[PDB]
Amino acid sequence: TSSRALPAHLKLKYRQESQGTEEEVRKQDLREALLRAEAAHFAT
RNA sequence: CGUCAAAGCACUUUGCAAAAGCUAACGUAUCUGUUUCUUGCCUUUUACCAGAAACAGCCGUUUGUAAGGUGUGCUAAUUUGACUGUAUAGUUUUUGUAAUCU
Ligand SMILES: [Mg+2]
Repeated sequence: TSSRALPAHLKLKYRQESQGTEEEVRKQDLREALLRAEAAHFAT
């Protein structure tokens, strides 16, 4: 109907294996990782 | 060419589905549009300039399959596939050095 209403980007992208899917974040331990990263930045 | 098998066959209309897997012309051809950037010309918008990225559209192509049409056939025609396919008594196999007994 209009130029900007034409079909475009018909394929929705999903997070892949290494991009941080729900499974990987659920398996991961975010608390300890956050603590190590905070300590590492403090070290500088 | 031959044997066997199943399929009517040749041309054609329409529907449905698919088309890179091992780097490669579905198309030895070739247009347009949108978004986000960087540019050109620029008094403001459309229309624009010419490069990129990500997306789409249109003109076409191929294959499979389903249902039909035309012309010829089923008192045969053609097509597709498969095949460990050929002679021959005259020494290297299939027209017998056999029987005899031990
Ligand atoms: Mg004004």
